[PDB]
Amino acid sequence: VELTEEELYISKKNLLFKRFVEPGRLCLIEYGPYAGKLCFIVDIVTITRVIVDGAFITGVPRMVIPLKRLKLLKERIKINKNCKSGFLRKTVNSTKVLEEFNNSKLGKKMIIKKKRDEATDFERFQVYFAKRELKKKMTTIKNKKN
Amino acid sequence: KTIVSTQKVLIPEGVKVAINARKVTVSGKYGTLRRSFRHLPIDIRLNKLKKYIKVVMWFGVPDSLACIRTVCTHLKNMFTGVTKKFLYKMRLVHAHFPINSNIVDNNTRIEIRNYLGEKSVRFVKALPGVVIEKSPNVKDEIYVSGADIENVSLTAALIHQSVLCRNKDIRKFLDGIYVSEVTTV
Amino acid sequence: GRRPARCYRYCKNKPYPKSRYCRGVPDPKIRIYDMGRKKADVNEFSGVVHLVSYEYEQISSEALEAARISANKYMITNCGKDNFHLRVRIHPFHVLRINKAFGKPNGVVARVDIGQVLLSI
Amino acid sequence: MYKKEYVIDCKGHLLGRLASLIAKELLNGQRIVAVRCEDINISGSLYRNKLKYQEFLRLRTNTNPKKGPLHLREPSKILWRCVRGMLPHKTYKGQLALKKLKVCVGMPAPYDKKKKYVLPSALRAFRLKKHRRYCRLGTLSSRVGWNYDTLVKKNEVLRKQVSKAYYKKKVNNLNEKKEIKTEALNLINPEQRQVLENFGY
Amino acid sequence: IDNSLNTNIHQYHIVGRAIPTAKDKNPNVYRMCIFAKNDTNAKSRFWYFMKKINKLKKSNGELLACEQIKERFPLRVKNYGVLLRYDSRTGTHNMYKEFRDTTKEGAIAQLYSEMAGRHRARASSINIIRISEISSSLVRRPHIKQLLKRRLRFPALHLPTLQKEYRKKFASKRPSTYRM
RNA sequence: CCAUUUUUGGUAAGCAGAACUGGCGAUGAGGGAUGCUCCUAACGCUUGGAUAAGGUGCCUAAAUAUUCGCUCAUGAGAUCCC
RNA sequence: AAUUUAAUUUCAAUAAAGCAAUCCCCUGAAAUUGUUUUCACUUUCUCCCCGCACUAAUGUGGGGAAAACUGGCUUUAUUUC
Repeated sequence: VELTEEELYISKKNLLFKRFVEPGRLCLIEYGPYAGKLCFIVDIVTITRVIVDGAFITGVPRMVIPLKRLKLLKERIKINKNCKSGFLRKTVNSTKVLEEFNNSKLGKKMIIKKKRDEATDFERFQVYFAKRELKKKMTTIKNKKN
Repeated sequence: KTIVSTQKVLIPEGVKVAINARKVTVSGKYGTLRRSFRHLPIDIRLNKLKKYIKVVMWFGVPDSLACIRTVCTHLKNMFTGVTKKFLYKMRLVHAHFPINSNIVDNNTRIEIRNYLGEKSVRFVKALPGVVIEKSPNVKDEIYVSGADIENVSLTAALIHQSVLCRNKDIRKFLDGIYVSEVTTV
Repeated sequence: GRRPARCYRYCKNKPYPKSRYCRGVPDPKIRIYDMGRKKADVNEFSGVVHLVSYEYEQISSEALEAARISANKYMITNCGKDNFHLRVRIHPFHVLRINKAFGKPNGVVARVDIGQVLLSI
Repeated sequence: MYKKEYVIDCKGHLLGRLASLIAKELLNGQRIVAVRCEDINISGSLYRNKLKYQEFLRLRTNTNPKKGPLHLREPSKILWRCVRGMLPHKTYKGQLALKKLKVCVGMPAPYDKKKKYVLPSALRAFRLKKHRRYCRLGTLSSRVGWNYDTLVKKNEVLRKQVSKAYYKKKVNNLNEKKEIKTEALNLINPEQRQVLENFGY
Repeated sequence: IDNSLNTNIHQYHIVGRAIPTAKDKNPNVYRMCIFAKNDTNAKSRFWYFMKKINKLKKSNGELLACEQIKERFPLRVKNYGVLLRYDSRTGTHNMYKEFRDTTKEGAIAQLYSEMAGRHRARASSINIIRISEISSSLVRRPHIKQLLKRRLRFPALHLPTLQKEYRKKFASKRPSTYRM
C-alpha cells in the first residue's frame, strides 16, 4: 500500500542536480561537424560513449559518439529500450520538444543569434535605425523626468 | 570505477543539522560543531523529511568510497558529541613520585609539576571548546571532555606526550598519564 | 681481491674447456653433487621438481655447491634425509683464465643458455 | 589594438599556462596587466613547492653572490621571472616584450576602476583534477616566510565593500535604464519597433 | 562519403590453401577471420598465422578468397568476449577479456587501447584468438556487469570542450565547470 | 679513423686487433637543445609547390588537436647513437 | 561543393495487413570423415504480492504475473512523411 504518503513527498522534494544522462533526454552537440544540432541520447554503450540520434528536423544521423561532445538540455521524454526512427519522429512531434526548447531561454539565445547573423545590410541598418530612434525617445523621457 | 556509491547516515535525534556551503554543521544540546568537506568529491545531502543524511558519489573509486565511510563515521560522532558529550578518561600511573596536577585557566589548562621528580613545569592548554576536569571518583583519573571528538582526543594525546620523557629504557619505566577509557557523559 | 666473479657470468669470449691444451687446469670446487636416497622408483618419485634457469648467465662452481648444500639442509631438516633425492642436473665445464700473452686458468663455470635446468628434487 | 590593455585577474589560474599564453601574445605585442598576482596557483603541493624553492634558494654564485642569480620574493616578480623564462630576453624583441608585461599585487586603484578578464584555459579546476594537491603562490611565498598577504587582504576587503556599493549602483541604474527603454518602445515607430522585436535587440 | 569522422579498423574473412602438387592433388583448405587496418595487412596476418600453425608459406600456397565482413547491426549493443595471447618483457601470458560495443571492430580497438594502456604492450606483441558475443548473465567483468543493470543515469561527468571558434584566449567573467 | 652485425685478446676501457658493408677523411643542408661519424638527405644560380627526417604549451615554426588507457613521486617522468 | 554506371550480407521510414509470446532478427547453453533435434534469451511510463518508503531517481529491493503498446519477422503497395 504505497499510495498513502505521497503529499509529503511532493511537498519536500528538491534536489540540486538536474538534466540526468538517462535515455530520451535532449542534448546539444558542442564538438565535431555535427555541432549546434540537438539530439536525443538513445542507449549508453560504455562510460565515455553513447548512442545518439538527432531529431529528423535537426538531421544529425543515428550514431555512436562520446558523451563529452554533448551538453545536455532540460527536456527528457521516457523511451523504450531501442530507437526506431518512425516512433521517435511520431513521439517528438507529439510531445513538441523543439517548441519547448525554443520556448526555453538557451533556444531563444541561439535563434536570436542565428537570425541576426544571416540578416541583410538593409535589415541591419533598420535595427541600427530603430535603436537610434529608441535612444532619442529614452533620452527625451530621462530629460523630462528630471 | 563504480557507477554509483551511497551511504545512509542515521537520524540525528533532537538536534539541528545543516549541509549548506560544504561546511557541514550540526547544533544540539552540547554545542555547535562545524566540519568542512569542500575538498571531497561527494554529494552529501540532508534527507530531512524522515531525517537521516544521504551521502552519494557519482563515478566513485575506492578511496572515495572510503571517504564516504569516514565522513559518515564523523557525522555519527558529531551527533553523539552534541547530544551526549565526549569523555576521554586519562589515568595517571606512578611507581613513586607525586605528580602535581594544577588545572588553571578555569578548567582549560592542566599544569603539571614533578613528573619523575623533575622540579620543572609542563604546561598543556586545551584545544578550543574542551574542558579538562578532575575525577572525584578515583585519585589518578583526569577527565578531558567536550563536544568535538577530535579536540578532546588531541588534547588528551598532547597531555600524554607532554608528560612522557625521552632517553634510556621505558619497559620498567611505566610512569605517566595515559588514556584509559573513551566514553560519553 | 679474488676477482668479482661478475666478469665470469657473461658468456662472451670463445668457449674454453678442460683439455689437453690446458697443461694444468684448476679443479672445480663442487665435488659432492647429488644427495638423498639414490635408489628409488617411479612409484616413490610421485613428485619430481625442477629448477630451471631464466637469466642464462654462466654459473660458478662455488655458487652451484653453495646453492645445492643450502637446498640439501632445507630438505633434510624438513622432510628427513632418506625420503628424497636431490640431483644436480648441471655440470661445470667452462675453464676461465685471468691476467694481472693470454691469461692463466683460474675459474670453472657452467655454460648457460636457454631452458637449462640446474637442480632437481 | 586588440584592446588598449588586457587586465588579468590571476585568481583561480595555474602559473605555467597563464605565463605561456601571455608570452606568445606579449611577443605579438599586447601590453597585459596582471592583477591579484599573489592569488595564482602552482600545481605542486605546499611541501613540493617549498622543496623546489629551497633548492632555488640553495643556488648561488660561489665566487661572488653580488653578481649571482636573484631569489625574488615578491609574487609579481616570481610571475615576471617565470614569464622572462618563456621569452628570449637576451634579444631586443625579448627586452621589449619583457617591458610590455605589467604585474601587480592585489588591486591598485587606477586598475580598480578598470575591467578585469580571465583566461579560461588556465583555470585550475578546468585543467587540474579535483582530488590532486596544489598551492596558491602567495600562500607559498608566506610559507617560505615572505608574507605580504595580510596587507593585500585588508586592502581587498576595503576595496571590495566600496566596489559592492558601486555594483549595486550600476545594477540599480541598469534597472532604471531597462524601465526607460521598455517605456520608449511604445514611443517609437510601430514598423521599426516590430523589426527591432523580430531580430531581438 | 557521409560526414563521419573518428575510428577505423576492419574485419576480413580470408580463405587459402596449399599449392596443388603431384604428391597431394587435393590441398587442405584453411579459413580464418582477421581484424586488420587493410586487406594487405590482413593477408600478411593470415600468412603469419599460416606460417606459425602449418608449414605453409606464401610461396607454397594460394589464396581462395578474401572478403571484408560487415557487422549485422551497426547500432545494436552486444557484449563481445575476446581471448588474447600477448607477450610481456619476460615471456607469454594469456587473457580473456570482455567488452561492451555495437561492433567487434570497436571491441578490438578498445582491446588494443587497453593492452597499450595497462601493460604498455605493442600491437606486434598481441595475438587475438577468437572474439565472440557473450550473454549478459554469463559476463565476468564488473565494469560490464554494471552497464547491464535495469536503469542507468548520471549527472554529466565530463568537462566542456567547445569548437575551435569558441576556445578564445580571454573570458569576460569567471565561468563554471558544469551546470548542476 | 667511425658505425651496425659477426668477432679474438684483455676485469673492463671513448683499450688493443679484425671480418663484411657503409660512412668520415676530402662533403654538406634539415633534424638529433648542443655535437666530425646517428637519422633524413648529398649542393650551379633563383621563384613557386608538396614533403622527409622530425615535430606542433611557451622559449621556437605548427594542435593548449582528437581518442582510449595508465600515472602523484618529502629529489615524479620525459625521444636511437646519448 | 559535387557527379555516372556497375560492384560488395546497406538502410530507414511511409500505411494497410498478418504471425509467435523470453517467442522471434539475432545470439547463447546443450546431445567418429553430416545433416539435424532440444531450452536459453523482449519489453514496459501494464498489473498484483511482500519490504511497506526500503531509492542514485517523477520512486525503490525482492517475489510473481500482464501485454505485444514496444520490438522482431512474413506480406502488400509507397519514397520529396
